[PDB]
Amino acid sequence: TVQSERAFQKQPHIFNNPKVKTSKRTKRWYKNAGLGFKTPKTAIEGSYIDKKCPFTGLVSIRGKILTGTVVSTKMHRTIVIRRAYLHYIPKYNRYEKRHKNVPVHVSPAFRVQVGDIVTVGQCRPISKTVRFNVVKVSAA
Amino acid sequence: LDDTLFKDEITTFLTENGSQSIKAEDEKVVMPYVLRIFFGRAQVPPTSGQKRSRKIAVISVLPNFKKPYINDFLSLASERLDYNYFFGNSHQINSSKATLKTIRRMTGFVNIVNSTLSVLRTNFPLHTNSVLQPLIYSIAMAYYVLDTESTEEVHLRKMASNLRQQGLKCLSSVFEFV
Amino acid sequence: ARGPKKHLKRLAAPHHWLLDKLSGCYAPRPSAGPHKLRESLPLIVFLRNRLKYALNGREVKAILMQRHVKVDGKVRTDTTYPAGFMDVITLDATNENFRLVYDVKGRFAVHRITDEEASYKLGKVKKVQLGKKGVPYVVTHDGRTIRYPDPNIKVNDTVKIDLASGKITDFIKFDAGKLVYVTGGRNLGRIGTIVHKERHDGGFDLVHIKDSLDNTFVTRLNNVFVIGEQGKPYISLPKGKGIKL
Amino acid sequence: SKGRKLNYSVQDPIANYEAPITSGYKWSDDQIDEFFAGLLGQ
Amino acid sequence: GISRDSRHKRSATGAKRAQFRKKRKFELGRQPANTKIGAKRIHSVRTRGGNKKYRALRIETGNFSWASEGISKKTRIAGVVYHPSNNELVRTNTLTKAAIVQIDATPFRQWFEAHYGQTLGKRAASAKIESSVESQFSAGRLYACISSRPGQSGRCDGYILEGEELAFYLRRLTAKK
Amino acid sequence: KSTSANDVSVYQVSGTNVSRSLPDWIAKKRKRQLVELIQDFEFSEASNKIKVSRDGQYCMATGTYKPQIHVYDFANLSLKFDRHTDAENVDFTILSDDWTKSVHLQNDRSIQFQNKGGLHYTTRIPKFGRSLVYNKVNCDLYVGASGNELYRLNLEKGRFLNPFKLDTEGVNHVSINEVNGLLAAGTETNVVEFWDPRSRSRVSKLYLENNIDNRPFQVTTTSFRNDGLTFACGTSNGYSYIYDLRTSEPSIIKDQGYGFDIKKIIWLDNVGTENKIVTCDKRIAKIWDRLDGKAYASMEPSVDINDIEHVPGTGMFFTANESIPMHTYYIPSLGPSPRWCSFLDSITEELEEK
Amino acid sequence: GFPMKQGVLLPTRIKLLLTKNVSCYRPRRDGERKRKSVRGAIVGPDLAVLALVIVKKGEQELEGLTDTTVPKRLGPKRANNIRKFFGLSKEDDVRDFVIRREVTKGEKTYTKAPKIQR
RNA sequence: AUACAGUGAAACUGCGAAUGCUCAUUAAAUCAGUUAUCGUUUAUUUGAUAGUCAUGGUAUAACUGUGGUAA
RNA sequence: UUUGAUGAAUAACUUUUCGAAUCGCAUGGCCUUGUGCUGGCGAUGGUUCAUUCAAAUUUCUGCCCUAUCAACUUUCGAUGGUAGGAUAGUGGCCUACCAUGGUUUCAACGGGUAACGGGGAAUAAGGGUUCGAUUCCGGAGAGGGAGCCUGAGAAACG
Repeated sequence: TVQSERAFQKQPHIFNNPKVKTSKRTKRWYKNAGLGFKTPKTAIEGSYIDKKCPFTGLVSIRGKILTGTVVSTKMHRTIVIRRAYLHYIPKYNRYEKRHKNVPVHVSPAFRVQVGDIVTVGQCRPISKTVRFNVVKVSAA
Repeated sequence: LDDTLFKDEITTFLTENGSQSIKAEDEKVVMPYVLRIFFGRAQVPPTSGQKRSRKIAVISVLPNFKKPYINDFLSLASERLDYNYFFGNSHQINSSKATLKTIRRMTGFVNIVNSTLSVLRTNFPLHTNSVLQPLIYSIAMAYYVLDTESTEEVHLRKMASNLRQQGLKCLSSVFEFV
Repeated sequence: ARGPKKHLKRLAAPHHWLLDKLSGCYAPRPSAGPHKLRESLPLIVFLRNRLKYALNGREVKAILMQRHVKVDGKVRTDTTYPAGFMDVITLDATNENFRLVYDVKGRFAVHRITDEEASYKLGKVKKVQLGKKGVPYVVTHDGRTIRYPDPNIKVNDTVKIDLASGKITDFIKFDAGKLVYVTGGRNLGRIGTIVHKERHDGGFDLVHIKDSLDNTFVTRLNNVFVIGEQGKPYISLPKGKGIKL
Repeated sequence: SKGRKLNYSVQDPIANYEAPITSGYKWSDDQIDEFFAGLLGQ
Repeated sequence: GISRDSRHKRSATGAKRAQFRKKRKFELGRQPANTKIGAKRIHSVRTRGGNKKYRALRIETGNFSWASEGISKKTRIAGVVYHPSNNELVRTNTLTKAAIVQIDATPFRQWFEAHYGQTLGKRAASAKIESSVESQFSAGRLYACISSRPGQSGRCDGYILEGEELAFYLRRLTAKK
Repeated sequence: KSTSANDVSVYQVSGTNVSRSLPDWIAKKRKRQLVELIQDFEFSEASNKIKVSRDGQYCMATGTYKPQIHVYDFANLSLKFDRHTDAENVDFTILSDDWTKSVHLQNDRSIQFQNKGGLHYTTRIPKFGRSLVYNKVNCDLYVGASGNELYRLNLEKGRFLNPFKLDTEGVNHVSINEVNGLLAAGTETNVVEFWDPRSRSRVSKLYLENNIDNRPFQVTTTSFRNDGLTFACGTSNGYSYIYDLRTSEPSIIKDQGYGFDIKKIIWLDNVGTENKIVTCDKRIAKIWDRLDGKAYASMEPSVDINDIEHVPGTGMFFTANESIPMHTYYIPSLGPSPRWCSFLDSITEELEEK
Repeated sequence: GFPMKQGVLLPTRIKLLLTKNVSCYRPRRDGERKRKSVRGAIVGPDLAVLALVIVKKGEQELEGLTDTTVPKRLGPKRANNIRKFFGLSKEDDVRDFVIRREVTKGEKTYTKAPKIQR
């Protein structure tokens, strides 16, 4: 069920007129990111309502573009990706591995499981601890 | 009568079947007073944004009373107006009074009748001696000035032309409407 | 603190004035104005330090409101009017003009300018936009907001404006193979033809530029000003061609 | 939870804020107990 | 005072940090206007800069629209029947954004019958308006969704519900009834 | 100061000057651009609640925007002081007879405490409250919330000692008689429950009744009497019941005013007239001779009433209202006016000679 | 030393809040609400000076009452005010009918008229 | 100069008055760097920018004078 | 098929905001000589937008000793969703409605740190062996808790 929350979960500023009949019930707005990324047809036909969705919600992706590897996928609509990168210790001149366990909101249009090279982009602050949003998927 | 309390106070009691309505015989008695004050508020020109909203409010308030009541309003409009020379004769008017004041009154009248048709499009009535005589009356002296006046009176010619345009437009719209 | 700041030490002065360090204890703060403060030149520095026309602050105030210095056509009455890069300072009583342009060492430089070349000033077109009543206005780097520009004007352009009326005359669109003037970044002062651009959305648009020693080098697009093609500048540049020996 | 769950614990600022109060009954409690029994239930 | 800092929430690590500074002016949260229904009393607040922000604490009249044909009029509210946030809010009838209200039908039906000539209930194709719509016309009590922040704008704007919206809200009422 | 009724002299000494259909904000602004007794007896948006001290010397009342509390002093006829609040306070009580110790139920599902040193701390109540009464013989702050919760927290400890669960979905009033320290709970399912401390158990459950509409009630008001014997209740159809406690049947019924909810019932003591005060939000308060159910008087404030209270001694009725000046009434046939208000006798002499 | 203020019904000195646009109280710092003591509106047995105004004349010509008459020191500023004073009209100028105030300076006899407002 | 124009105290009004010493110690906190603000605010600077009664009412301060109170 | 061109207001709502009842100088032109019309060159304001000075949050990058510190967070929401209030503005900043989470030996967390500490922050040491000079400390206070008030910018503490 899509509308299972308290209020009518709809995409705002979007009008459908029941007078003139149509093929798909609600003409769903979606704009392009640009920035080298491609819009997904799963979002174009996506019936989900995510105002935090980078394609169908009213959010902007302008700035840093990173990527990461997911470890846990046990929330709703968001995950945590862990990135172990090299760190340099000059007083030993020795390298080490250090992992940032950083979270990111995901869209349901992309299905992501553990073992995913996910490419994300930053946004304006989405929640308390997230400022990233997924755009590109490469699962394994 | 107050301006800052005008609209809100109208919606306070003058709105029908709500809070603080007026009884039948009493409201019948106090028709003329409402008619006079609303004629004054219409005669106030819409030269500002607030006066625009006031005029819009006035015409939106008007059509909710009753058919003889708005007929009485239109009767007072015709009474400010006149058709006596033209309709005691066939088409001639002896007193050649087509002054700028007269045509200004005519244009105000055609403005208010445009307003009332536009608000009560498929519902407003048509009294015989109330609309038909002043309409062709005003159009007749509009064309009379258009014919009998050269271009030396740009003032008369301009607002006689607009008077003609508005009278013809509202005649067409009343034909479409009733 | 509680707000902005109004005093500033000699040592904290920006480099491209080329001052001493102990003329006083506080430096002339630029007025807020048509240029950004971190890249502007105040007239008291221009007429006290560099060209030595005046030598004390009260004296230069006295000349400024003897009303002789004209900046960008108009006259100023500021002791700290923020003159900026590629700008025009004339003077009637010496019958002279000065186009202000950056050097290769990252410092300002006057250019002695004759009357007709001082009649015009270029502007880096920042952006054009549809304002009210559906009319277009174009905004340069220096607060210049001009109604009804060329439709061929895009963002990141360069428009030459005659100053006797404040009106646009000419325009050049940044393309490949242009006479750039580098303004910011690492490599300010090396003027040659560009090579090309790398695009980075969410990021930067780097420009590769090959200068007259046939050396290429990469700079931010925001540091770009446009002059023209190779071998034809619209400005009488000085001797040096942006080359440091 | 936030405040829904009844965290039964002593409160320091309202420990002796109105502790104690003298027993200002105007009754002897005895006939009133018999009376509360002999209320509308009987 | 009432602030909206982050200087009190737990860190993402899950520990309590140190106190930094006395709470400022710009990071302020003002007092929430429980806007009731009644004689419209507006109160102005001077916010940062010279900005004026209005809080109407009571109201009778709101501006409502149909996009069904694109009309919008100022009407008199009647009551509060649903709102997704709080049952107490719905109960005591303190209208908010996204609130579900009963609104008068009289000027709208006046316009409808003065614009079409057809009596409601009891331009032919456009006159075949929705059946629940004309049933609420017969009832004289329409369902509207206030879709404007009242405690920011000091205004009250609403739109009368349409098919799927009205469907879900009717289902909400019938499930809660 | 206005006198309107014929059988009995009302005295709108305070408040609005025009009754209805004139907004005070625009009228005030216009009149200032073109008598009263307490300095600044206003709250400029609306008022909610009033309770006067048993010392008869302070008057403390809450106000709505910039939700605050005003404490007025009769020894100076002005604001003793003003104090802002976190949120729109719903209902309060005064612990000691002085103005100092106060504590109240607050709209954000919480409570606050106040002293002469300002404020003592807040505690979130588990669910959305309705009313708070303090049992005085042993310190027991007890709150009826919505649902079936009568939280009873003592002040010997500060702990939430015990909730009284109830067989209800909605509670809307709580009260107590000071002699008969029984918790009386009026719940809008047409039901009243009676509980007793040291037992923590139900003493009774009753008050199922009927109106002409046969709809379920909303049991709005409950109140005691100084007898420690008779209680009264009031229902959303504007229907009041005076019950002797020994009978389940209504001793007195009062179909008053219009079907708006009766919102405050307060009895009053005069040696001749032991009477009753029934007020609703249809801008009327009613003064009934209790013994025969005879409505002796009625005051028409012409704005919505938010609360009513009387001076304990004699004479004035302070009404908290939706309008700007919350106001009050001096009834002469009720009696004189107390220790800070003694010459209204004279001024009503000139308005009666008027 | 304390004054009489209209409105407070008590024959006793009271500590009220006193404001900008009211009587009896002339604040230093602009616009605030200060706490000040004023003697209440009911005249009692403790007052020292009472201010009364003659309204209707009686039987006696009293010297400092009836015989004395100050002239108004100042005069009008506005042209329409001059019109209202003298019974003038829109057309005649008031430059000739402006009030002429004569001053001396040793033996020099100078005189003045105000600048006409509006 | 028969309205004044020099000068000017008291006051209206505009703006500034948001650039003072003493006491307490935090390791992503701070600070330095680097972003973003298609997510905000801005007195001032400069630049543009609005066809939609030969003149309407007020008031004060000051001044005059009369007073109070130990203040 | 290319060389080149074009795009990709309505309905109302409201305390009206407005569209200058303000200072410096033209003296002409025309005849209706009214002193009529007409007019030009300098100041103070106002509508909006840009720009400037600022400010707010914010990405990421970096700082000691210690596991004789392995637990920590939901005991102010801890993590996230949805809705709303609030704020100039996002955001659990706050409340409902919920889901039950997050950090962690890559040692989280915790402890001590003399943290008058450090920052190539700072001009440097125009040759003292590392040393000078400047700058940021960071916050709070202005009898003491509590509350309020203007201004662009204050939680001003004369």
